[PDB]
Amino acid sequence: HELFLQAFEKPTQIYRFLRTRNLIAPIFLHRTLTYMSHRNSRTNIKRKTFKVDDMLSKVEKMKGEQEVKVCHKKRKDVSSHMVKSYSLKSTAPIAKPLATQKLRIFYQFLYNNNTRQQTEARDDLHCPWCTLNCRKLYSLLKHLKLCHSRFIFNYVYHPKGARIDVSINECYDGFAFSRNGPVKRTPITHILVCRP
Amino acid sequence: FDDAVEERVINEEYKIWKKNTPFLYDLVMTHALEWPSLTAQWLPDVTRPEGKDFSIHRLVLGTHTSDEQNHLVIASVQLPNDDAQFDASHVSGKIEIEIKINHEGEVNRARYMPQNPCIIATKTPSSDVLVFDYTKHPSKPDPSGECNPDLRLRGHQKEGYGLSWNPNLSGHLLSASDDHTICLWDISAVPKEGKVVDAKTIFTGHTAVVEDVSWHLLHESLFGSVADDQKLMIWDTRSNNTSKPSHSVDAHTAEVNCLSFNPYSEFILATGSADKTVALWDLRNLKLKLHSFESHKDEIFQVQWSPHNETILASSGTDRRLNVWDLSKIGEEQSPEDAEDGPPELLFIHGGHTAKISDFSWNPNEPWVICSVSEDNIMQVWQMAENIYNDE
Ligand SMILES: [Zn+2]
Repeated sequence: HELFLQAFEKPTQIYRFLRTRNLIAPIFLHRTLTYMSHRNSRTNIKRKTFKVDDMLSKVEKMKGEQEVKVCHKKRKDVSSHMVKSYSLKSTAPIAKPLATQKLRIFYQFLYNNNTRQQTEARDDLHCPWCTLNCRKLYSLLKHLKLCHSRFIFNYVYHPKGARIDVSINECYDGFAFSRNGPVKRTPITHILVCRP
Repeated sequence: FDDAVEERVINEEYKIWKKNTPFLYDLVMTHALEWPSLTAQWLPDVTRPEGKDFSIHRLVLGTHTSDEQNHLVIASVQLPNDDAQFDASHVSGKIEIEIKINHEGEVNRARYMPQNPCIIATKTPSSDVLVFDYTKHPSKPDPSGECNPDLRLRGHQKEGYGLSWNPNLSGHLLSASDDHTICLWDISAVPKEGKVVDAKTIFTGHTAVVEDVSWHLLHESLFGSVADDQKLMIWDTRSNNTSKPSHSVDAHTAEVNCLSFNPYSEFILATGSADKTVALWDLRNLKLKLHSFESHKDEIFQVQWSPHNETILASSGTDRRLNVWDLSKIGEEQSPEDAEDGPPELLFIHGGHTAKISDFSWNPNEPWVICSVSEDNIMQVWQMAENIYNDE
């Protein structure tokens, strides 16, 4: 029965909302992720050969081959002009001269432990929530698991077959807060990553 | 009230970032400073204790208070050694204040003297620029609040942020201010007793607020300045005209906020503007802009070259992200999928900050380690996943 949207839909929208938002300003390049490695088509060998002084010569050749009283200061927020808050060809424009066979993966949706609605996106390993093409099956699972933690993804193989069991995560919720100017905090360190 | 929505949307994205940090970094340390800092500068020294699983790195931080006493801070960062692992979420001693010196106003910028890194210049909200020797003050502060700047330097009528010590000339310090002037102090000779020092020279070129100022790295007589002029100026101390610079470049389409000279090239420098782009300049021919680094979604306030790599550059602004650029990557062929993420020149995006990044510093001892401080009081000591820049 379509009561499934009472568990789902809300997250599906949060992720659709963020799809438009994250396209505009990223938190990271997908290509920089260790599991998304393949997205980057390019390499790093061009660097030990690269000499920044040789750049002008090239640009020249290119151009040649053309014939409470809280005042919001711009740098800080001290606690018209200077926004006041109370609550009690020119070089100038942009220059870029040196630039210029199909698998089916089934998604079984679980709601109130049992009851499964199964949607298939033979569209390869494309992310049902953020449209992104994960290209590789290992990547898709990591992508889903980490970029869509409002859900719980469990991979089941079968020769028919392959399926991702999607459930609703039950343990969701240095963050952001309503601050006027400077704020006193309780000092505390945290090591999020540390690789040998 | 879209700003109240913007808050949750930020935190949903901070969660996503967190969750993926293991796949983007070799290191992430996140620390909430008691009071936020408007400055960050990795000190050049390293303590490498005998048979320990880490090294001691020090930072020149500062405060910004809401009706409280301000300090010139020196904290210590414990960074793991290559063989060693160690993971925490502090109860252990990893990041902690070593010295807290009394400061009269919020520290705009704090920069050490390359020649003697015990000497730290500071940009204060009050007109005057102060110089402190951290060895000359106690490690535990005076509760009187009594700030005794080792030297006071007058010449500016307003506060500013640009601050530069001449590497090749000891004691030569430059300041940029909202008063359109650049002041030049020489403390080397003329150290004496007399606590107040008046500027040797004052550069009255710019037509708006002077955002930044930096010396050139090989010529002791050359320096650059950027203002809300939308211009970059190349000055020669040697010249007698303090109103006309050697060159006045129409650098950007908006307020230029920062400049940084390449430590490997005697020609290359970069500029960060409000125009959301980083511009690349060659001193040899200033009539041509070499390239415009596009990706920032808002004003850029800090542009800094990587000490360890000639082609690596980083920028931080009001889009809460810090971008890392590789010039060797400029105009590389990308797959449509590859292109999707960003220009080839864009190497990395640091999405760990939930607020505007005030300053950042590249660690001079550990390649690819960066310290980025934001207004939300957070200080991150991060280092991107080696696979991003390394090839097997
Ligand atoms: Zn997705």
